[PDB]
Amino acid sequence: LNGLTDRDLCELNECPLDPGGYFIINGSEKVLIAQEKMATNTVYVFAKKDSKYAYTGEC
Amino acid sequence: VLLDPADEKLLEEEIQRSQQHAKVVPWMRKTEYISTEFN
Repeated sequence: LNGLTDRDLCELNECPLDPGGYFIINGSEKVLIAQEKMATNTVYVFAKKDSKYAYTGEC
Repeated sequence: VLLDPADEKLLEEEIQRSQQHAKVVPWMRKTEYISTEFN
C-alpha cells in the first residue's frame, strides 16, 4: 500500500483513511504498543530510601 | 411595444429582509464533505 493512491486502495478494498501502523498476524491487526523505559547510556542519581545506600548513581 | 424596467417594476404590487446567516465570525467556520480524491 505504500504511496498507493486512494483509487487503488479502494480497488484493494482497503480504506484510504486507515492509518496503517499495525501488523496482520494470522488475520489479526496487531499493534505494537510503544514501551516506555529508562534512557540508556545516561547517568541517573537516585536516593533509594530503605536501603544501606545514601545515593546511587545508576547507568 | 414599449417596456421600460421602471415601468416593469410598477406592474407588481409588492415584491421588493436580513442576511444574518452570512455574517463573518472568527469563532465560526464552514463545513467539509466526502470527495473521491484527497490526500
